[PDB]
Amino acid sequence: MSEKKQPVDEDNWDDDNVEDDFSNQLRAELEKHGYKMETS
Amino acid sequence: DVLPPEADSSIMMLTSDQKPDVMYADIGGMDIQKQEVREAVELPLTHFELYKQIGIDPPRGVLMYGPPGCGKTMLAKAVAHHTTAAFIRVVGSEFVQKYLGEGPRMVRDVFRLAKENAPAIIFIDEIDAIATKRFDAQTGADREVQRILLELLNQMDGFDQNVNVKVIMATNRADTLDPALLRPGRLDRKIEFPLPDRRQKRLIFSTIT
Amino acid sequence: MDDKALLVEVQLLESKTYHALSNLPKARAALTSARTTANAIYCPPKLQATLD
Amino acid sequence: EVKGVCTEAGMYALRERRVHVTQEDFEMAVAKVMQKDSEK
Amino acid sequence: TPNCRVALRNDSYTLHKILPNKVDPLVSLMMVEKVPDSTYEMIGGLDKQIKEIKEVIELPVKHPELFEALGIAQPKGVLLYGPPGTGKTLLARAVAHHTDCTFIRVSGSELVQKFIGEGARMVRELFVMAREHAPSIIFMDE
Amino acid sequence: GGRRFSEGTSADREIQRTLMELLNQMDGFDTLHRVKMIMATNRPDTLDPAL
Amino acid sequence: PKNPDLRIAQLRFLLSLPEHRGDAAVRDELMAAVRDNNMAPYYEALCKSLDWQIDVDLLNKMKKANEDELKRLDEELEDAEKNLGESEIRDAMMAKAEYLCRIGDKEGALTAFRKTYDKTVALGHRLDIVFYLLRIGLFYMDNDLITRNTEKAKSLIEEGGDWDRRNRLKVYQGLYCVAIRDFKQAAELFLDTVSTFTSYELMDYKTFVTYTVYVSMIALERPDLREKVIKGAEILEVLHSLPAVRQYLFSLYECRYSVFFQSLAVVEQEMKKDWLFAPHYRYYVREMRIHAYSQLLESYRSLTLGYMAEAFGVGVEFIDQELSRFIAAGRLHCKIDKVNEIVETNRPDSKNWQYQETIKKGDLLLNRVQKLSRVINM
Amino acid sequence: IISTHLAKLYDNLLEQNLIRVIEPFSRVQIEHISSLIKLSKADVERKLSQMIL
Ligand SMILES: Nc1ncnc2c1ncn2[C@@H]1O[C@H](COP(=O)(O)OP(=O)(O)OP(=O)(O)O)[C@@H](O)[C@H]1O
Ligand SMILES: Nc1ncnc2c1ncn2[C@@H]1O[C@H](COP(=O)(O)OP(=O)(O)O)[C@@H](O)[C@H]1O
Ligand SMILES: [Mg+2]
Repeated sequence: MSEKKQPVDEDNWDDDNVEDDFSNQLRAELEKHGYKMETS
Repeated sequence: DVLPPEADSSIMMLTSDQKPDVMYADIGGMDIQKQEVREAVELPLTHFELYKQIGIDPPRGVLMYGPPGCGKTMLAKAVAHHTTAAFIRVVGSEFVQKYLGEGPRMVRDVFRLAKENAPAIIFIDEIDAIATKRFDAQTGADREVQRILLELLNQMDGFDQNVNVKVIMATNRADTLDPALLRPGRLDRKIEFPLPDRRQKRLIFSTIT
Repeated sequence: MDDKALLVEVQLLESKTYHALSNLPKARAALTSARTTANAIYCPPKLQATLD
Repeated sequence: EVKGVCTEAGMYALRERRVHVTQEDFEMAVAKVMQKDSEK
Repeated sequence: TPNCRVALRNDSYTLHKILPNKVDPLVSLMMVEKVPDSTYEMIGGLDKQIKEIKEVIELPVKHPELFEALGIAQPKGVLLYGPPGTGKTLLARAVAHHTDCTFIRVSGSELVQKFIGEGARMVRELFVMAREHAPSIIFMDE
Repeated sequence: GGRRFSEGTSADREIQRTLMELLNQMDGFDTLHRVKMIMATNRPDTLDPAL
Repeated sequence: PKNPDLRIAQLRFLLSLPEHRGDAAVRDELMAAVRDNNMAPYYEALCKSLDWQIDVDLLNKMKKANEDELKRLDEELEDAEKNLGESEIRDAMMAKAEYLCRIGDKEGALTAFRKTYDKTVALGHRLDIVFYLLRIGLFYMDNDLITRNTEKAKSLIEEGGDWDRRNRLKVYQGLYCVAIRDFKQAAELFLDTVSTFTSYELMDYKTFVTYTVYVSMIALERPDLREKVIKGAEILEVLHSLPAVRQYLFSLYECRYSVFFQSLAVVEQEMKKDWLFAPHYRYYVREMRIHAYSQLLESYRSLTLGYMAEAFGVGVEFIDQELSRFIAAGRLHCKIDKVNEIVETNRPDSKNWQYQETIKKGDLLLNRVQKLSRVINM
Repeated sequence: IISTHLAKLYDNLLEQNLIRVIEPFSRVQIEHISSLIKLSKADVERKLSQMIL
């Protein structure tokens, strides 16, 4: 059984949806606000 | 066929011509025991989640005693008037039936009616008619009563802390009793009714006059 | 000394003066000492309500 | 009488409708159970 | 088995079947008495008394040969004494609970009487149930 | 009537039950009205104080 | 001995994951590691650490003393069974198999603990063994073994009240429910903060206070915040010792929105540093932002966007890309206008969003019994 | 002790008559509620904002 020939060769999901919207959007917000205190 | 439950020992204190007109104010000078039995019976009947939440093991049955004419029947009359729960009021020397079996079935159907009916209250008076000390297995008039005590001694153990069924028992002489009835898990709270003092006494003079 | 009943009066007077002079937790402490003292007297006939 | 106190201390927090037993309920109880020691 | 319930047909009284196992006269007895079952974990500061009672009760079951190493007879009687409210009942219950013996107190009551005998003119009729639950301990009050 | 006992013979048991049934039947849980009891003895010493 | 044992694993985190931070953690981790007989748990922490070439005698002296404790257990068992107490072999290793639990790995713990579980006929030792299994399953994050002894614990919480074994347990359900992202259960297990105690694992009670406020500020709405955490004296006096956190809570409740970002980057930054939070700090403040947007924005309908920069927190285009990514994220119920420079809101009925989660769970369980229906019958 | 609780009682009764007069309508101008309470406008606007918060 399961011969299956070879043509080719939580803990994880809510963090993955945070990666879905938020994969790489500013990462470390710590000084952008203080860079907008003088511009804004 | 299965049956809806039945008992004849008592119905349920029919609630119209049944509540003896007796106010709490009719009893003067019993501030310890009135508030104390208020803690004992109906306060776990209402505020059950405090006894469960702090978890202080509310009493199953209560015993009350003393010299005669200290308001033993009277306090049960007033509590029976001001209760909201159902109330079962039996006369404690009627389980001695002529036929066998009518006694023990007469025991168990009362607690079946208290079980099925409501979070209710059992009252029993003259327990000295049943709970004696000595026995004699040569009459049948004694063996019957022996079985009567063994029934309710089984049945009080047949509870689970979840049913709100309280047993109030009042006698005259605590001496002629088996302490096997007074074991914990069955009886814990004991209330003597001491003779009126000169302080509570005046109050009774004020209320009666 | 021998007395118990006058201690209820002076502790209850402390319960007057610490809240009247705005020291709330010490007033709760002295009030508590008035409770656990006043439990042991057979006759507080008016000092009961005075504490109440 | 130790258990006579410690069982009783819940009645004070219950009669003031607490849900947590406080230390002053215990000394409120010792003055009752030892008053019963003072009784005869 | 002797002292067992049965089913029974009625027309010829032919023996039909064998129901449950009824109940041992001692289990009913302790069910009536209802000793407050206990353990070592609810003992308050009685450890030297625990070390005493282990020597008299605990040892001559687990090691009966150990007294034959010393040629002395095993003890049989224990007297406990002190004021009431001092853990006598929970101690004697607890030791039997941990050594696994049938804790049987006698009270001389008469509700107990029907499970001992019809009259039981002695006290000695208890010994049938005692040696029937042979690793057992007999308890008494004042 | 009787006083009470510390439970001597087997006969006095149910007579005390009869007596306590009478006691509860007098003034337990009843407007005992229009019904008057008249009693008599040669010695009022062998009686229950509850009676 | 597992009572100081959590700081060890927290410092394994602090050694491993902040890659710049690799000096004092391998100092004090060594300080506790090559003393008190710790032998097994640092070979791959030594792989993450340096060579530490001469560890060999340091190993041999400590497995030597471990051999001494092992062989005196082996001196204990035969006199233990010789004149017998309460099976004094397992009465010995019900104290010293926890020594073997710290010192040896989880196996010499577990077979001795499931071993010794059948000895103590009262729960007063059983449930403590279960607490030990809870703690080591917390260490190796044995997420299935915790599900066992949680319920197996709770089965022994009935008989008796045992509120030093129930309220104590609620701390463990709270720490696991904050290990996972279960916040509304986590503050609910962090309800009491009264019967909670000067514990071994949060030796600062105030660290527990910071944890329950950090989870509670998401987990409950204003009605509760305006009764529970604002009027609790026992919760108030311990944040009275906190300058930042008392400001951090009251900036939100007192509608101080601009400094709320300033304290927010502090709390989020420390949460980024924090062990057992560090899995979900990126989930935390993205909820805090949209929650703060909900609190201010659900007051008005015709609030402009150019009010929020100076009044709320600076950066107009940041508010633009932020808000959008949230209307685009299907929450934050409003509809922003652009070329007249105003933000307009709506109110949604609880009929479409309440429908949405039902089609989520319905399609999920349909996938579930669909899959198991494929599993059975081949 | 009376002077202690008059402020919180004033807040309670302020909100009681406050929700009394907000009742009968669908929408209104805040000048009419400031006049009908006979009170200012900024305090009423902030306090109603606290109500909807
Ligand atoms: N406040 C009071 N306290 C005590 N007794 C009172 C009070 N008011 C009236 N009584 C009188 O006391 C009697 C109490 O009746 P009750 O039947 O309860 O007595 P008892 O204690 O049950 O005695 P017994 O068991 O012999 O009947 C009443 O007949 C009544 O006349
Ligand atoms: N050392 C103790 N630890 C816990 N409870 C005790 C202790 N000593 C006495 N008690 C309490 O005393 C009661 C038992 O009294 P005991 O001495 O066993 O019987 P008696 O008082 O009839 O001799 C129990 O309710 C128990 O809780
Ligand atoms: Mg009466």
